[PDB]
Amino acid sequence: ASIKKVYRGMKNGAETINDDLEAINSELTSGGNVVHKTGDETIAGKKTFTGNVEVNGSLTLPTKSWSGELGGGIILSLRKKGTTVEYSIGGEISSSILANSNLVNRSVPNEFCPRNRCSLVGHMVGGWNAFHIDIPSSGVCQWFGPTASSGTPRGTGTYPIDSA
Amino acid sequence: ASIKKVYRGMKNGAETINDDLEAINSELTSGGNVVHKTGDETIAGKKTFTGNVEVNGSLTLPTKSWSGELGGGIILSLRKKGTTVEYSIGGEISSSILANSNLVNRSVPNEFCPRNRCSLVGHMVGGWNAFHIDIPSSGVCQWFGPTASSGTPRGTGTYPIDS
Amino acid sequence: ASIKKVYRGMKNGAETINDDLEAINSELTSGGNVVHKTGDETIAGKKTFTGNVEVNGSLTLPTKSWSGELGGGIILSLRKKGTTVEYSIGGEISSSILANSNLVNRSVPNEFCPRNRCSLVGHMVGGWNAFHIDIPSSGVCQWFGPTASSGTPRGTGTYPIDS
Amino acid sequence: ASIKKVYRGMKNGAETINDDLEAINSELTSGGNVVHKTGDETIAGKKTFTGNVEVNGSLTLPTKSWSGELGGGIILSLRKKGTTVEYSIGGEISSSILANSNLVNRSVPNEFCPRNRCSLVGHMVGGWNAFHIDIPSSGVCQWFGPTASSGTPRGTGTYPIDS
Amino acid sequence: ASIKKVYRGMKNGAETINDDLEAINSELTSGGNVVHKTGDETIAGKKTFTGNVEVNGSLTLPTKSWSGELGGGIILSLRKKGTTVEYSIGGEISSSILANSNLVNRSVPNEFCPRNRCSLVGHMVGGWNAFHIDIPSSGVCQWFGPTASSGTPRGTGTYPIDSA
Amino acid sequence: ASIKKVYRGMKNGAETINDDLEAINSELTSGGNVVHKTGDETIAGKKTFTGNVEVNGSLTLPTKSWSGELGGGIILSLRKKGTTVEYSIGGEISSSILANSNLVNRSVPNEFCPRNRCSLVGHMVGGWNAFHIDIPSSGVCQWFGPTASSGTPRGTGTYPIDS
Repeated sequence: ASIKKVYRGMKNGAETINDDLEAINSELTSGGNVVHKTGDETIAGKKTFTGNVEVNGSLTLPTKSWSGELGGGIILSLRKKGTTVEYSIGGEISSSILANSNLVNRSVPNEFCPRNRCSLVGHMVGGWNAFHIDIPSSGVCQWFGPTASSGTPRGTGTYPIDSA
Repeated sequence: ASIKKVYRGMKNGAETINDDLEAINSELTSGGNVVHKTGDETIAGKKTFTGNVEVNGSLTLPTKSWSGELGGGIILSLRKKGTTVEYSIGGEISSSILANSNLVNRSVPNEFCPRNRCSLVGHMVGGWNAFHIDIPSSGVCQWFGPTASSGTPRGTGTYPIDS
Repeated sequence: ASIKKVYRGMKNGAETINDDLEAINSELTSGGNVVHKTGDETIAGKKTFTGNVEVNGSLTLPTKSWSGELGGGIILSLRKKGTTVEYSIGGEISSSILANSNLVNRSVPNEFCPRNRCSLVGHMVGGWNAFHIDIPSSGVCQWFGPTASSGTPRGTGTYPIDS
Repeated sequence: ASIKKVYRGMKNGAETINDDLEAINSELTSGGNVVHKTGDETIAGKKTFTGNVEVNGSLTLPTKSWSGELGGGIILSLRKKGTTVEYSIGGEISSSILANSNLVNRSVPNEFCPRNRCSLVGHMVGGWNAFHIDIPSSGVCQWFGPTASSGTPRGTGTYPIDS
Repeated sequence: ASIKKVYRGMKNGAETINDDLEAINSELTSGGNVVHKTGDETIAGKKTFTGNVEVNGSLTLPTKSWSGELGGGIILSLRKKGTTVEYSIGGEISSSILANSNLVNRSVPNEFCPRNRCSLVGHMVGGWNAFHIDIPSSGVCQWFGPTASSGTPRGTGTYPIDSA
Repeated sequence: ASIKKVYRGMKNGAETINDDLEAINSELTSGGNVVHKTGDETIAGKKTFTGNVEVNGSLTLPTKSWSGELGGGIILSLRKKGTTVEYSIGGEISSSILANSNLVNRSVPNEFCPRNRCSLVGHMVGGWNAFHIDIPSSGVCQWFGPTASSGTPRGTGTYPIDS
């Protein structure tokens, strides 16, 4: 709060003191550079909460979305939320994909690439068939399942982006 | 803080200022309408943190639980935590469920229903058998695996609700 | 703020009031026991936010990492983040693991152990083979797949710790 | 210890002499700036031991851990302890790794980097095949096996951090 | 040091003051509970050195030795020193050792066991052949060479004893 | 500390008492024969630590370096640190090295020699070929690969100095 100096032999002393006290008390209820119990405010700086935090409303985190056909007709839908990326496998296998082969049609952007190699467990529509796609630090996904030419790939979950 | 007005020719002014300064200083340490570094306090309003937030304790978010048999002895345990719902597949298959057929025993409530169709990858006890159940915006879960009459379904993970 | 008492007939009164006001005003901008809109600060106590919280930076939660060979050559990488534990299946199956048998090489620590039984769905490299590992409150993992002696286990996701 | 001056014509001399003797004697058993034969203590400075140092409990040095996929599915796990790095090679070759090629997915961080080129000898599961991976001071690891597109590389050992 | 009280009107004051100064001064050179720059001394407690510790003499850590025939004629010799185990592979393969098989004559004792699987690379005399032997935390060693029924396995190195 | 005698009828007593207290108090902070929690100090004698010794700075042991051409173009580089020797194999095979033959250009000096035969496993650049070189206590190294007349031998690790 902007306050005036109080000194000996001051003209309008009581007036100055009152205005200084009112300016300080105004910041105790609303505005200024102080966080309040009421009202919509913006907070800057590294805040460390040693105690337990409870949220009754909604917690908003930075969000970024991406979708593309990795290779052979497999479309992966990604959605970043803080330090966790939510994956969604979809589409239909059009061309024959070899076992332990790289998907070169579309590469995963660097902002979605994890530090450690993550495995995305999926299921093939029709039978008891299972598959997993590995995401390296580079971005070139690999089909770790057997040689397949046709089928429906499905699978939704989460994978970490940070490790060490 | 509740403060008294200071004016020229005020009776007992020294006490008035002292009481006003003490009332303000009391709110600087505890209570009032300001958030303190010490003590348990309740905060209201939209708080936008532009900086980095670090929590050493426990984070609490709105929680709601649901459990019920989807169809043919397949019980799904759901728990919502803000924008992410945790799923758990349990039970044992009693009746015959057709391939690419809808489970009509009990539907998933709207508060647990995602915007887009989510696939829940699971594993059958005994063999290398795998299955996935799709959750549409309607609520009626669909078995996307092949025709089965017996087996133990298992699978635990997380699925998004917004997108 | 450290403030001095104001009384009637006070020697050097003007200075005392000014110093008290300046000390209070200093705490309104930086330091003290109050939380500010700017600067790196540490907050203690149970804080309840009734409104909507928005984070633009990074949210940090208590983190603990663990890695070890559960049994038969299967190495599980666990990383705790608040109330959710992130799992990662890796390694190579060296010795024969029986169907519905307990993994006795290394047990999951109690701090990573969930309240309920969680199924971690995985995939075997080379075929359409799937498997799930159950983790109880004790820590002794169970291989619920068929009797396997060789193969590459893979799988990454998240599982709840509380119920 | 904090002592008081003793001098001729001093007031309450015997008390001051006694208080000083007690203050000094206290530090011969615990605290102050002296290292003792009991107690948990932090010691600063360059301590040069010209004799025999015998550790019966534990000797704990600075430790740091790191793991990453170097390239081609090869995973290197590291633990720095003092002036030595403990390594473990794992994973499985996923794609063609050309003879004498740099592994270009992830480099070894500078804090784990050696002063000179370190040749880490390894073995491929299921045959008599050996290879090596060089860690240069830059941390850009290099494969010195022949061209390989599959297999399971292994090897545990150490390399030094200074020269 | 053991000292006597000094007080006003004390009998034999100068002597007591001197005796105390001497008792205290004695412990600045040897004995008592103080660590000195000379002498053989035993030190209890957690001693954290934040600076540079330079050892010119010897550094002696907890040591233990063990040797045993793991199986198939393969002999492993170990020496634990602190948090590290020094190993040496010897003997001669006497019988058929199947690829990826457990060596089931003798296991490594728990006190020599690592926290994680340790891959000990070795070489067979007289050719270009390499192998490895895994020591898991259980101590049941495993042969990762191919099937072998003869030859001389060798290899010296170290493995660690703990992990976070 | 160097102190002076105190006695009945002494000349300049208060001064001597004070000088003594100051001389003694001085050594509780620095110098004399006491080890302190600060400062660069040299410590003689057998120091046996029964508790946990934690080094946050550096731990420096006796070090010595050596390199030489063992024979046939094979160069061995060594660094002794305490009871451990760090090695690095280099050079290029220049001439025919017979299977199981002694490398007779230069031996490892006695101060770098082990108590027992040490088998140093290595790899040849560009193929899957491995070898080993034995360092006996005499320091006359022995090649345990087959007969070789060319190639690039590599391998970094350690061996111990006593048994």
